[PDB]
Amino acid sequence: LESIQCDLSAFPGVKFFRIEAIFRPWRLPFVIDTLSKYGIRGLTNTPVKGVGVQGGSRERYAGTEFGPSNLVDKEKLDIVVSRAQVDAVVRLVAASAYTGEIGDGKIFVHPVAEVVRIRTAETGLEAEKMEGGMEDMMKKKK
Amino acid sequence: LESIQCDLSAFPGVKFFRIEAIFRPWRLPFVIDTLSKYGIRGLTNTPVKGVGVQGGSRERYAGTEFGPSNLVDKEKLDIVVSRAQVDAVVRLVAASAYTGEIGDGKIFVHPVAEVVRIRTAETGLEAEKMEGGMEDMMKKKK
Amino acid sequence: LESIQCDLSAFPGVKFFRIEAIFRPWRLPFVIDTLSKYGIRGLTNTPVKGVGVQGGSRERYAGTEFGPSNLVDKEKLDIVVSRAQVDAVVRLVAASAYTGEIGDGKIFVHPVAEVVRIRTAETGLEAEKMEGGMEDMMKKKK
Amino acid sequence: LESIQCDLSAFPGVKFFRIEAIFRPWRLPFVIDTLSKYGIRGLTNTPVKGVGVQGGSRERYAGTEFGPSNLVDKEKLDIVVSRAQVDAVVRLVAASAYTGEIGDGKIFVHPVAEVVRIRTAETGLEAEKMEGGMEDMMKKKK
Amino acid sequence: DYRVEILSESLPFIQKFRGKTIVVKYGGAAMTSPELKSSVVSDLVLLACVGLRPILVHGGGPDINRYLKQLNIPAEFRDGLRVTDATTMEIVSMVLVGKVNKNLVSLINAAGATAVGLSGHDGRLLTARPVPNSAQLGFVGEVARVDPSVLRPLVDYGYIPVIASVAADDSGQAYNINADTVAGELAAALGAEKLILLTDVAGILENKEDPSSLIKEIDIKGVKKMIEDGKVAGGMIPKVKCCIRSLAQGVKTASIIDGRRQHSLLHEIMSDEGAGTMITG
Amino acid sequence: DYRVEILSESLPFIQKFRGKTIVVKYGGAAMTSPELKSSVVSDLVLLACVGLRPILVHGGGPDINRYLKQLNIPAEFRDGLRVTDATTMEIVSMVLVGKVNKNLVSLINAAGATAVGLSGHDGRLLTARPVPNSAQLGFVGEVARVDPSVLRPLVDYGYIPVIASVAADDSGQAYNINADTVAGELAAALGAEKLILLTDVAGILENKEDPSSLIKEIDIKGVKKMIEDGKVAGGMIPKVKCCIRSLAQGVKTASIIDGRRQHSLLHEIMSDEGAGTMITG
Amino acid sequence: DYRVEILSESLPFIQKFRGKTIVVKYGGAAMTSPELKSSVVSDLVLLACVGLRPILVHGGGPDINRYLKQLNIPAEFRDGLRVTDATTMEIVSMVLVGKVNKNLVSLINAAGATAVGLSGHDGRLLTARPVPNSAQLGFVGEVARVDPSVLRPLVDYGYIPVIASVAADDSGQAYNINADTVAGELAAALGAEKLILLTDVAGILENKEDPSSLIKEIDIKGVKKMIEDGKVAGGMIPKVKCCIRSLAQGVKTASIIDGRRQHSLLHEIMSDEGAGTMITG
Amino acid sequence: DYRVEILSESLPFIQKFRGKTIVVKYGGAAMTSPELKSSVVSDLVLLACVGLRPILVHGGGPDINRYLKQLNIPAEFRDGLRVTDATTMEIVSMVLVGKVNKNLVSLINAAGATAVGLSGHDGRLLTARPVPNSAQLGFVGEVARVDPSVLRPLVDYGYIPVIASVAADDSGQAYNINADTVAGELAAALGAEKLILLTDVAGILENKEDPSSLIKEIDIKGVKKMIEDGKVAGGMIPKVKCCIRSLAQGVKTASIIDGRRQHSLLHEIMSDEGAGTMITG
Ligand SMILES: Nc1ncnc2c1ncn2[C@@H]1O[C@H](COP(=O)(O)OP(=O)(O)OP(=O)(O)O)[C@@H](O)[C@H]1O
Ligand SMILES: Nc1ncnc2c1ncn2[C@@H]1O[C@H](COP(=O)(O)OP(=O)(O)OP(=O)(O)O)[C@@H](O)[C@H]1O
Ligand SMILES: Nc1ncnc2c1ncn2[C@@H]1O[C@H](COP(=O)(O)OP(=O)(O)OP(=O)(O)O)[C@@H](O)[C@H]1O
Ligand SMILES: Nc1ncnc2c1ncn2[C@@H]1O[C@H](COP(=O)(O)OP(=O)(O)OP(=O)(O)O)[C@@H](O)[C@H]1O
Ligand SMILES: Nc1ncnc2c1ncn2[C@@H]1O[C@H](COP(=O)(O)OP(=O)(O)O)[C@@H](O)[C@H]1O
Ligand SMILES: Nc1ncnc2c1ncn2[C@@H]1O[C@H](COP(=O)(O)OP(=O)(O)O)[C@@H](O)[C@H]1O
Ligand SMILES: CC(=O)N[C@@H](CCC(=O)OP(=O)(O)O)C(=O)O
Ligand SMILES: CC(=O)N[C@@H](CCC(=O)OP(=O)(O)O)C(=O)O
Ligand SMILES: CC(=O)N[C@@H](CCC(=O)O)C(=O)O
Ligand SMILES: CC(=O)N[C@@H](CCC(=O)O)C(=O)O
Ligand SMILES: NC(=[NH2+])NCCC[C@H](N)C(=O)O
Ligand SMILES: NC(=[NH2+])NCCC[C@H](N)C(=O)O
Ligand SMILES: NC(=[NH2+])NCCC[C@H](N)C(=O)O
Ligand SMILES: NC(=[NH2+])NCCC[C@H](N)C(=O)O
Ligand SMILES: NC(=O)CC[C@H](N)C(=O)O
Ligand SMILES: NC(=O)CC[C@H](N)C(=O)O
Ligand SMILES: NC(=O)CC[C@H](N)C(=O)O
Ligand SMILES: NC(=O)CC[C@H](N)C(=O)O
Ligand SMILES: [Mg+2]
Ligand SMILES: [Mg+2]
Ligand SMILES: [Mg+2]
Ligand SMILES: [Mg+2]
Ligand SMILES: [Mg+2]
Ligand SMILES: [Mg+2]
Repeated sequence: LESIQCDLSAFPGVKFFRIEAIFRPWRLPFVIDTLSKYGIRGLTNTPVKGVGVQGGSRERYAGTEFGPSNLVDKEKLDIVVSRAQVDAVVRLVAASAYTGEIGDGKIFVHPVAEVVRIRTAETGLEAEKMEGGMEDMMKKKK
Repeated sequence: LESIQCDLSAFPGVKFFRIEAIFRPWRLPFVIDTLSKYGIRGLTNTPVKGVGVQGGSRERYAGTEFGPSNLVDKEKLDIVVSRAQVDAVVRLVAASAYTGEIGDGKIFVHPVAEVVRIRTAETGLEAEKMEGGMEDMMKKKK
Repeated sequence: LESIQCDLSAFPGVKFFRIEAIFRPWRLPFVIDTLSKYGIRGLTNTPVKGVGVQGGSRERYAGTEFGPSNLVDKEKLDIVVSRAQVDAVVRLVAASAYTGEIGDGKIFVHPVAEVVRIRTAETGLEAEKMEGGMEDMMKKKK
Repeated sequence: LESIQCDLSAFPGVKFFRIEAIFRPWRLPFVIDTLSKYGIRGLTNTPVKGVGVQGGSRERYAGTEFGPSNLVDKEKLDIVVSRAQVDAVVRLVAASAYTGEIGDGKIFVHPVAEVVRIRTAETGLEAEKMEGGMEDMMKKKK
Repeated sequence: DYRVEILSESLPFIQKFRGKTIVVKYGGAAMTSPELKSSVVSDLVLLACVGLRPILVHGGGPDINRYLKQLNIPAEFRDGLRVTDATTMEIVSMVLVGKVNKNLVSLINAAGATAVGLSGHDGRLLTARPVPNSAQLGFVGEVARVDPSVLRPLVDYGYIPVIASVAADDSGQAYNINADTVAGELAAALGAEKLILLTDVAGILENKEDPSSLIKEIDIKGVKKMIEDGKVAGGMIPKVKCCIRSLAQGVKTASIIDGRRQHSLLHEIMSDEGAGTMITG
Repeated sequence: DYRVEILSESLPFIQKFRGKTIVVKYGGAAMTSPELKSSVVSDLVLLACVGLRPILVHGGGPDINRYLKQLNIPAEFRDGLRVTDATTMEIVSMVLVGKVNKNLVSLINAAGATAVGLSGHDGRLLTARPVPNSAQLGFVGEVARVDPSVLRPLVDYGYIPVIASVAADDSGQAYNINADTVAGELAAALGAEKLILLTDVAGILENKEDPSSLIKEIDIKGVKKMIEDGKVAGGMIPKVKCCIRSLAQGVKTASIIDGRRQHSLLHEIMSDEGAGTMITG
Repeated sequence: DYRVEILSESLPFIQKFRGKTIVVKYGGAAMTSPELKSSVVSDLVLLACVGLRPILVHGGGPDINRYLKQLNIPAEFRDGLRVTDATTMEIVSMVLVGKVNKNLVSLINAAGATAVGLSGHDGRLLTARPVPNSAQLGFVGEVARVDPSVLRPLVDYGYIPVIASVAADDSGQAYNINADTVAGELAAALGAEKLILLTDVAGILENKEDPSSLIKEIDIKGVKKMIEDGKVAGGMIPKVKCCIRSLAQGVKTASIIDGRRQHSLLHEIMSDEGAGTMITG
Repeated sequence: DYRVEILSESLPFIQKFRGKTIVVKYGGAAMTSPELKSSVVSDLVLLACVGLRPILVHGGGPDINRYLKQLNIPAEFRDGLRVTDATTMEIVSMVLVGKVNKNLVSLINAAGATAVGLSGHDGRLLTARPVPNSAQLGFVGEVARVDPSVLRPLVDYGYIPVIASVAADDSGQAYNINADTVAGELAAALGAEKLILLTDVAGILENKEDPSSLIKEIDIKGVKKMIEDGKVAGGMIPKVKCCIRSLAQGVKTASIIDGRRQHSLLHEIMSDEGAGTMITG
């Protein structure tokens, strides 16, 4: 878990990816804090509902058990980062959301072409970079 | 409709795509059931609002008629699948959401780089595959 | 601002992109009207919450000041358009959302493979095009 | 006041009198219990409001001070008894309602001609008398 | 371990007054120290958490006196009431509302509860009138009306009210009202179960020179004779008076207790003995 | 006197869990003993007075066994679950609901609070389905649904709910459900802060032979490795499963504590140390 | 086709009692069969859907008697009331609450409505006291108090209440109360429009050996003479008694009808004839 | 007569802002003058009667200075903010809350409406933190949080809130906060339609020397270029900052107007022209 490796080999050239994580609503604050400790502080939350039916088991939410066709509440987090930071971010989310039970969640990684900060008109690397963030923390550690 | 064909030719190499469908809120349960019957049971719903103004006609929701600038309620469904399953899934959603009136909806197909199941740390094909799902049903039919 | 230029050079071949904008909730109607005046009338809104912590400053919403770990309300807008229209659309959103203060927002541009209109089964260029839209307005101006 | 004496000399011949007491609402239960201990257990309560303005002082209820023309809440008790019991009953009520402050209350004594118990059709002395009451308690004390 | 078996033993006491309203007046004179002060707010917050509905009324005469010395303004009391000219009225309102009232609100907020501080002007909670010998006393007020409307939603929302004893007549003129008096009328206005007066003595004393001459319990006829006989005096007069006025309007009990005894408010309610003089009868 | 300075010392503990829901399962030993019985209802009643919102779920296997012996249809158990034919089901519902549940309601009512006893049928609070091993256990149920609607107004009106672990499927057939499981799913259904299980041990030990090897606090990953590594086993593995299932659905904490000790429930909440093994997410 | 024109004809009958409360007591003796039983619940559910507000009170003496035989415990009735020692009380509560009450709740839930089963202990719905000759009868109770608070929110939320006739005194002791008696006091406590008693006879009989000697209508003076004359007897005594007690407290009508006639409850309300003996006068 | 045909002519203006919240800051000149004082409360009271929901935030630097001179601890200012040690803080709270706030409440009450004066401590309406320059200013605060809960029921009951610009941090320390800043953040916290600031100028001029160079209306980008380009400066740059910060958080409009003129507040709302400089998003 602390050593997952995402395959970005169909997207050579691409500088930015979107990590989209879907997990248990009560995990949201632990995930966000973990990411903050490590310098990820640009993220977007959407509450959603979903279905993830494997075989004939049935996941358990609010004491009741949901199967095929029953939407169940989840929290979603979209995090756009630079290629180098992808594996690390995926590992942090996975690790902090984990419980071990079905319905724990899924993470998807998507290619992104451009990033723009509205206040400043910055683009690309300048727009994606956050002062005090993971990148800067590693330079302070170096 | 039952024979739409999506063009994935700008994304050779890519194994996974996200089918994002936006349609009428009261269709949601029929769409989800259709997909379940056919082995698609990993999906994510978000309620949203939108605008789809063609010419000067005006779509009709809750008995009232919405034009430019008026957001109208829709339900969104994100479904990540493997390249082979894309055309089939698009057809099922299209067919079950359809009514014939403006505002019926739009479907977008997006490239996806990686899939991770949090409970197990599985990736790629193992993570995207669902026990009992479309893939397995076709092997049982073979 | 009125001359931002997005970098789409890692996605040669690709015809469609998704402009995903995240900004201040009270801007939503001004942004939507601006886009309507210019012929963008296919868009999707989701209310969301987010975090965009640069350095140690703290953004101010509802009179109170939010820092690391505090989700703050934003409105999101997803707009799928054709390659040619990307820079123009980005500029309109940026310009109309802008205030000058931290938390103004971020815009991301994503590649899209296919577009389908459910009512008609149209695909690609036919599906993405809107009668009366930016494309047609430019032909009427020509 | 342990020795008030009412003047019934304008009503010779009369066997029954109604004692009408108007006092502070919160005294009601203490007055009812005092009467119960001494064998008065036929009585009727009515909540009322009144005015009793002497000179230019102003009685104090619910923290506020009430003068001419301002009704103030009181509880009323009507007790029909036989001639011999009048002075005693009047003394019990006066003593248990008393506080010392203006608005303490007034007692009026009225002549009554007949008493009838509906359940049994008893009249006069039989109708007015209550088993286990003052009269019987004095015979057991004799 | 067994410091739990003693929490258990307090059930009957907590149950007895569950749901009831209790007006507590915090004497300016009992405000001897940042730490005593905070022991009193602790006690209030505990009572609220445990199910009673407490209301704080405060005084502040010494804080006032200190500013009058600083500003070079002479001071006078007659039978426990401060002579109050216009200038002094402004200072009174300044200290009571702007210093004491917010100091207490501020402390409750920091103890994990939430307070709202009001004067009689706020929501027209109190309407004053002059007193017959304003002739002598100046802008000193008697309570003409109490309108507790404004408190209903604050208690509903769970806030603890903290009340300062100044107000205006209908014409809008300010008056200085003795805080014991306000506490007592406010208690009657709310049908409160109890009125509890925290001061700087053990309680009411047989004789004020001797602190072991505490009267443990006394009735109205008894305490009125004490005011005549001359045994209560100065600032203890509007203390006893306001107990009598209050009881007569339906408040079931009234007690006077030492503010500077650690946890005096708690002892008074959560025990049979009590922690000072109780009045009724 | 001192009884008070120690009630004061509980304020922080009372404030920490004010307003929060707490599902407590009462069973086994604690349940036979009358002194532990009324000492457990006293603890519940205190917690409600003090501002927590507690819910009692009870078992009763020993009293069920007594009736089964009387009727010459003696108990049969596999891995801690009772084999339950139709006749036995009727006796189970008779004892749990008609004897234990009401005995507990009855006691709480007489301790100056007010209880409402429910089974899973009542308000459709629980919907059952056959357990994976029906084929051997017969009418033993897993919890398919929890609908807590019926508890909303009862907690609003201030009633203390007391829950018995029987229910039906949609077709209307009764099932016997293990009371730890009901407590755990109910906690998750309400987003409770705590789930507390009164058992007959100290909680979880490093090594089962030594009783001073109590683990005071532990997280999920930690307690899962313990099952894997064998280091706890037996009658404890199911208990620990229902804690895990509960925590993963959002319950903030879950503790297993020694129902044998006087006032165990109070120790667990009103102290840092606690009174058994606590398990966090 | 024209099986609709007969639904139409029932409008006046439905309109007449729209909104009104109706206490129905289901006799233990009318519970002759899984299918009759379910015809009665059907009738209740229909009345609820159609706008009346029905409340079920049940008995269960034969279910009780059957367990007493199995457990080898002797049984006695005096003038329609069961002699009840401590042991028997426990069995009574067990069967009435744990078997009958939940069997009925369970059935209503499965008919597409939702029920909540309560005993008198639950929310302190009933407070019992002994009877003067407990001397002879043991733990048999009279109804001292009815507090219907707990029913208000359940009817508001749309639940159908199902009530079992056991309760406790204030000291917490259980008592066995005849279900007719509970039904009648509960009706008075709610100002119900009707009290309807479903038993195992056509109605009240001129003479109990002859089932065609049904009395169609009778007043209080008349029915009291019947109890004296000796014409009603055993379990029909607390039946007639509870009608009288109820009417005198303001219930407008009371009827006694055959539980085992298909749809007897419906005939009684939705027709002029009725389906047994009606009391008033 | 004609007084009426002109009341009629205000309908459109009254309708436009019906139901909307309006935060008004009262300070400086307008505040000393009694004719402008009562003419400003008259305007507030009219706006509330007519359907707007106004909120008053006040300053009071001149009255604070008077007391500081009296106590020989004279004012010290840097860039418009008062240097505030602990002693000075106490005097600030004393005057703002205990003198100005209540004077204004008192006047409104006497004008036939009803006010409730709050500080930031009350209901925890405001939470402060040290300003970036604490090191020089001492206890001067920036607004860390606004919690408007306590205003919801007061506006529902129809009360007009009057706010004083002091507050505390979470640890319970008092801070002095500039009243323009409080007004601006409060407006944003409520989603108000307007923020209106009574100052001692005509608003914003093209060129500060010429007073007929009034800018009637202007947007953010436009007014930012003005700070950059120097063309307004001085005591106006902070005022304009709090308008910007407010607008960017959703306040629809913000105006700076001439508190010197009679009825300025009415002109600004009940006319197209307005009575100063308006600034839109
Ligand atoms: N292919 C998919 N596309 C879109 N959303 C998905 C997909 N798979 C899962 N999700 C979303 O992720 C959530 C969690 O899925 P879940 O954890 O059930 O995945 P899973 O593959 O079934 O793994 P597990 O077996 O541990 O449950 C779902 O509720 C849904 O919101
Ligand atoms: N280019 C687009 N980008 C983002 N969202 C879109 C786009 N087009 C449509 N949508 C979303 O899809 C919803 C449905 O669009 P709609 O069905 O109106 O599309 P359309 O192209 O106008 O087809 P029709 O003519 O049948 O209405 C919209 O309300 C909006 O949520
Ligand atoms: N890397 C990112 N990934 C996902 N969402 C983001 C990212 N950065 C910003 N957001 C979203 O955009 C919103 C606005 O970000 P914000 O305007 O704070 O960006 P910023 O980079 O900090 O620029 P500024 O310094 O002007 O605040 C956030 O609240 C969040 O919803
Ligand atoms: N003459 C009267 N006729 C009818 N009712 C009266 C009369 N006097 C008093 N009451 C009623 O009795 C109540 C109490 O009277 P109150 O206690 O004011 O008597 P009072 O004559 O003023 O003596 P006190 O000076 O003690 O106040 C009044 O509020 C009113 O209800
Ligand atoms: N018999 C008495 N017993 C106790 N205190 C008395 C008595 N007679 C007068 N006093 C005085 O009355 C004062 C009452 O307090 P007061 O000075 O108004 O303070 P506060 O109202 O702030 O408690 C006591 O400090 C005490 O000095
Ligand atoms: N005059 C009478 N008419 C009808 N039944 C009577 C009469 N006198 C006595 N009974 C008896 O009273 C019984 C009343 O029922 P009871 O045995 O308490 O049953 P339940 O209360 O379960 O309906 C009837 O079964 C019948 O045998
Ligand atoms: C299915 C099943 O096993 N049901 C249990 C319910 C009682 C319980 O769970 O409580 P104790 O801790 O006191 O045993 C039983 O039948 O005995
Ligand atoms: C920190 C700070 O500067 N506080 C001010 C608050 C008064 C105000 O803001 O009002 P005026 O417009 O009448 O000055 C002060 O101390 O004077
Ligand atoms: C009139 C009067 O005595 N007012 C009191 C108010 C404060 C208090 O009661 O402590 C005073 O000292 O001015
Ligand atoms: C005291 C008494 O007779 N109780 C009844 C209760 C049940 C019923 O009424 O059917 C009994 O049979 O025990
Ligand atoms: N002398 C006393 N202070 N007695 C107080 C009585 C104590 C009791 N707890 C009560 O509140 O009524
Ligand atoms: N070892 C324990 N179980 N401790 C429990 C934690 C302490 C605290 N009273 C609580 O309930 O949160
Ligand atoms: N003998 C009878 N049962 N008469 C019943 C009267 C019928 C009528 N429907 C009513 O409810 O009042
Ligand atoms: N110059 C101005 N400030 N004009 C104010 C705009 C006019 C209008 N009365 C309003 O409040 O919206
Ligand atoms: N999403 C993010 O937080 C990106 C952070 C940025 N890569 C940084 O390290 O500075
Ligand atoms: N989104 C999905 O449901 C993917 C299902 C997976 N491709 C399967 O067929 O097993
Ligand atoms: N998202 C959109 O509105 C696309 C509009 C389309 N490109 C047109 O110009 O006709
Ligand atoms: N009002 C009454 O109680 C009258 C009592 C009756 N005179 C008796 O003593 O028996
Ligand atoms: Mg799954
Ligand atoms: Mg459209
Ligand atoms: Mg930011
Ligand atoms: Mg009078
Ligand atoms: Mg004093
Ligand atoms: Mg019977």
